Amino acid sequence: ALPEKVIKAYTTVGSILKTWTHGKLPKLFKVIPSLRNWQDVIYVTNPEEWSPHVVYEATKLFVSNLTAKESQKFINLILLERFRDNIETSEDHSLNYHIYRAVKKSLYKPSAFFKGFLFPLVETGCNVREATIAGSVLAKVSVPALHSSAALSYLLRLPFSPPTTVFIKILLDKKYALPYQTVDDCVYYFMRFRILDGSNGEDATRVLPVIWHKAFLTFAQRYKNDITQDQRDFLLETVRQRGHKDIGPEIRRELLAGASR
Amino acid sequence: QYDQIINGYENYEEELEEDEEQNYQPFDMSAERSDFESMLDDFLDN
Repeated sequence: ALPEKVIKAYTTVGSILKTWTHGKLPKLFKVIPSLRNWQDVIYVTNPEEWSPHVVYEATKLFVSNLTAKESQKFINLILLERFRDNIETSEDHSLNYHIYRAVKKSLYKPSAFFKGFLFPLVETGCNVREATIAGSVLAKVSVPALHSSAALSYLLRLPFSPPTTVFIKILLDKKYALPYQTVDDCVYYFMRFRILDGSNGEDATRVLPVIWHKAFLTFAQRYKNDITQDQRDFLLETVRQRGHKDIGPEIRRELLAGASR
Repeated sequence: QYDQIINGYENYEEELEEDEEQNYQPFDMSAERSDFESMLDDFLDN
């Protein structure tokens, strides 16, 4: 257990943080990232009762002063939870703009964001509104092609869900250069929703949302020249079996306009 | 490059496990910055 001087001091800073909106953060709060056991002390400040102002400033403070591994824990244990809590309990299921900007700031350490925020989110019942808000952050902030690609590969290997597909589409829309292994993962992903006349899983017949088709189309526009002829044929077949009324022809068109790598 | 980083992503949960297994320390006041208690004091005196 903690020294009672610690508990007493950081219980009070905790109360200050409930209503803090401007000025300098309490000095004792600003030394927390300089502490080895910052996790033990931070909890005493009662993070879930911090003002949204403090969430923002704390995110700046902690993400830029902790190591990536440590940042990742902050992002996950505090930022992510606040993001979800606030969206679920608000009357219009919107995110307070301070928290919103906190999530943008956390993308400055893209690896701590993907491991601390995004992957836990899509793997723990992310809903469509959560993916739409977090997705808009991901769309607006530049991320290194390398980390972007690696996150795309990770999401493509996950089981299907519409919110995951939202993020997949966002990362495709970045239209960054992709390592050929991520291109391959994209092909394998869209492929796996086709019907193989023997063994099929749910993906072959499940209903596909419009967002899956826009993702397919996006991948087709940007990356038509980076796939093999074999891969082009699997995707053209995917569009034949699973294509969409309006988007399907566009996808086919883009796929046929591509030259093999 | 990509080789390095994709493996860190695929096993991110395992790496968190291993990092905690290695670097966890219980709270110790004498293991933190030596002005700590002094700062705690100036504060509890407003």
